[PDB]
Amino acid sequence: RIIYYIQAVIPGRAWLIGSNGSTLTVREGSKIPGYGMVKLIDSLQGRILTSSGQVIKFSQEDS
Amino acid sequence: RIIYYIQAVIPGRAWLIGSNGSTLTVREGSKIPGYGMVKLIDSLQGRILTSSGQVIKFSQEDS
Amino acid sequence: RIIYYIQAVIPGRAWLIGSNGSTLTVREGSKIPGYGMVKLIDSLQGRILTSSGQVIKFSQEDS
Amino acid sequence: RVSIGGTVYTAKKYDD
Amino acid sequence: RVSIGGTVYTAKKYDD
Amino acid sequence: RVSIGGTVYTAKKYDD
Amino acid sequence: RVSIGGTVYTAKKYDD
Amino acid sequence: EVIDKKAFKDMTRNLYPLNPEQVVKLKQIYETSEYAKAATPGTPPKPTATS
Amino acid sequence: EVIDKKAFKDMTRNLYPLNPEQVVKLKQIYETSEYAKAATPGTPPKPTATSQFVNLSPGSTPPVIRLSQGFVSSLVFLDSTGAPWPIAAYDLGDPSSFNIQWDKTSNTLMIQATKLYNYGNLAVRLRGLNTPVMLTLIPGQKAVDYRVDLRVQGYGPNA
Amino acid sequence: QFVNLSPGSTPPVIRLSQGFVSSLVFLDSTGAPWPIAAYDLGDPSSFNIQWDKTSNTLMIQATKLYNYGNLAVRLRGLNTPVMLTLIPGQKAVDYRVDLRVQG
Amino acid sequence: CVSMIGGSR
Amino acid sequence: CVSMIGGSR
Amino acid sequence: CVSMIGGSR
Amino acid sequence: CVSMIGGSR
Amino acid sequence: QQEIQQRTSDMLTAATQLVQDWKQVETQVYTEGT
Amino acid sequence: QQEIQQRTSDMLTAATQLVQDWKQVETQVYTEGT
Amino acid sequence: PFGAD
Amino acid sequence: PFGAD
Amino acid sequence: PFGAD
Amino acid sequence: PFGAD
Amino acid sequence: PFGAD
Amino acid sequence: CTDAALAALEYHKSNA
Amino acid sequence: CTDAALAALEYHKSNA
Amino acid sequence: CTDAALAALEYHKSNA
Amino acid sequence: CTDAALAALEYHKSNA
Repeated sequence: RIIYYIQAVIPGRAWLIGSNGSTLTVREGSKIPGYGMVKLIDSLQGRILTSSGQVIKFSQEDS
Repeated sequence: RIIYYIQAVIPGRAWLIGSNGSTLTVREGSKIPGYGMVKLIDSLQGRILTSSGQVIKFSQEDS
Repeated sequence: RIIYYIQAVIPGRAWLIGSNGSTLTVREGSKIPGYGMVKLIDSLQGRILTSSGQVIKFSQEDS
Repeated sequence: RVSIGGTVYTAKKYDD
Repeated sequence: RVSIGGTVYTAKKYDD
Repeated sequence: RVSIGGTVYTAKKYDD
Repeated sequence: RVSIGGTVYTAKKYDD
Repeated sequence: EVIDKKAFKDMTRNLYPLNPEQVVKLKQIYETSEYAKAATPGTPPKPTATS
Repeated sequence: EVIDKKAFKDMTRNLYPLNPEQVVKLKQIYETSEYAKAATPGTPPKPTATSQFVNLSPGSTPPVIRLSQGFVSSLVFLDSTGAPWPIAAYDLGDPSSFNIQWDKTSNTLMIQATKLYNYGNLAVRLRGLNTPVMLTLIPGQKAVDYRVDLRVQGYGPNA
Repeated sequence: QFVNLSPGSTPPVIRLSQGFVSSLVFLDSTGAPWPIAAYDLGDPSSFNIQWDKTSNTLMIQATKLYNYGNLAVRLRGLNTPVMLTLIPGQKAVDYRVDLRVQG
Repeated sequence: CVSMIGGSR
Repeated sequence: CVSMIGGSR
Repeated sequence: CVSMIGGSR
Repeated sequence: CVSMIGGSR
Repeated sequence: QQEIQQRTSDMLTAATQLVQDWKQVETQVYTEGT
Repeated sequence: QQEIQQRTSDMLTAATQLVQDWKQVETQVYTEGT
Repeated sequence: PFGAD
Repeated sequence: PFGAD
Repeated sequence: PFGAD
Repeated sequence: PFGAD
Repeated sequence: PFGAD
Repeated sequence: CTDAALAALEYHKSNA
Repeated sequence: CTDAALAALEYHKSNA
Repeated sequence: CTDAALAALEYHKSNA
Repeated sequence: CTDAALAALEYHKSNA
């Protein structure tokens, strides 16, 4: 699949960068291809919880 | 039919974009082709409740 | 018959546009062809009551 | 809630 | 926790 | 010792 | 409801 | 810690004593009052262009 | 040494009296109260761009322009063939309730209602006509004449 | 978006954000830039407009976050000016909207 | 004659 | 006529 | 909707 | 997380 | 019983500010081209 | 029972200040190259 | 102030 | 003050 | 403020 | 002030 | 303030 | 609404 | 939710 | 952690 | 030294 990682995050929007170079920003409720729908955006940890149980963090090389 | 999404909602007018590129502005009471007549315009949530039971929101790729 | 819609209305006079494009200005007592005799001017509802029972309102594409 | 007639008209209790 | 409606809605106790 | 969030957690007694 | 002459005449109670 | 709570209730009731309902109603009565300011005596004169 | 701990808590208590959660509550109530004061009562007028034909024969009622307080309305003047008709001059009755801007050569007069509902009229002397055009400017209607296309009865210098 | 200038058309909206810049670019039907002839800003203390004296881009900040308004911008070749209603504080912020005029 | 802003149901 | 900001559930 | 800095476990 | 300068043995 | 009139005074001092805040009408600007 | 009202006065002195810091709109500058 | 606004 | 915001 | 920071 | 105004 | 400084 | 206005205008035109 | 809104709406619409 | 956040989340959506 | 810091650290991540 396509693994996405946070490029930045604040309360509300969270900008993510995929493995193909595609960029996106997400809200509390938003559709992410593959990951499902976002359920929570914890900005102070840089963590996104989605419906598929997957978690989006900052990349290991971007963190 | 033609799917409409709100581009700009305030207390009062609600500015809508169709699937054909047509742009409209609507009231508490106004006729929408296909969707019927407006029943409520909630600008805080950005929803529009029409007679046919259809709910008008912001675009998934624009919200 | 020929359909008019209110192009403007304030306490007293009301300016009315027809489907022929004709423009008129009316008061409490004014003869209006087809509709008859104006009974009242309702400027905040955008409403005009005439003796024939017909109610004249702002155009649906203009309100 | 308040109307534009100037007189306040409100619902009693409604949730969802 | 406090919402954007202005009303205060909070959880009671949840640890992790 | 206090974390960045604000709440204070500290060890009790520990020597090296 | 008041007319232009200054004299005030009012309806009693009418609902629509 | 409930002292902060009751203090803050008193706060949003004094700094913003205009809860978002009464401010919109206050706007309402304002513009109705100036509409009564604007409303002409009876029928305005008919706009006519004569010769 | 526990007095240091009391003083510290009283410190976060007074120096930053508003713990981050009250900060967002109060941001939010400011935000809502401002929505409310910015909230337009009732029916915001519908933005409509119209076109009308100006009859200058005696007995015809002068054309109307619906306005709204603080909004620009662009009056464009065209002859019977739809060609532009540059404006010679204008006299604005009641300039305290309407403000008029016009670059001195073009054929567009732009009007804003400085007052909610106080209406008036406007005389516009155009290039080719001995007879100017009178227009009645009524603000506070259920729509805004965001632009109007005035199709005057005569023929302009453009054909 | 497509600017429709026929009578009965509805004038395009710009979704704004308080303290954010919306750059409006004017292009004709063939997609070529259209230089701006002039402009008048409605409610100018609620919205603040910048424009280099020649180009076709109008960059707007929303000084007031939800007080909405309207804007006239006459362009080089059209006698009828371009009409845009700008409302701030929507759920979308238009960083740039490509205005495709009918001309 | 009527100033209906001076109206009341 | 309804001002949603003047809302109370 | 949720402003987490107003957080408490 | 740990600000060990505020550390106590 | 003092609460109601102190309330009226503070809310009215606010309300005068709001009505002044709406009575303003900021005149438009005209910028020419080059 | 005084504790509540000196508490209030304290977050009033904080809260008016922060609502002013929301009110500001710091005005952009257009910079033109050579 | 009417209920048909 | 809504809950579906 | 959480413990997973 | 007359009623036939 | 540790002892292995 | 209009019922009150109509009763009022009738009462006005009936009483000089 | 919107039940309160439409209830207040119909209450205002029914009372002139 | 986020357990309290989502608890308050569902609580705020349940009580409008 | 380090053992006190580590004990504190696990006490932090254990209690949210």
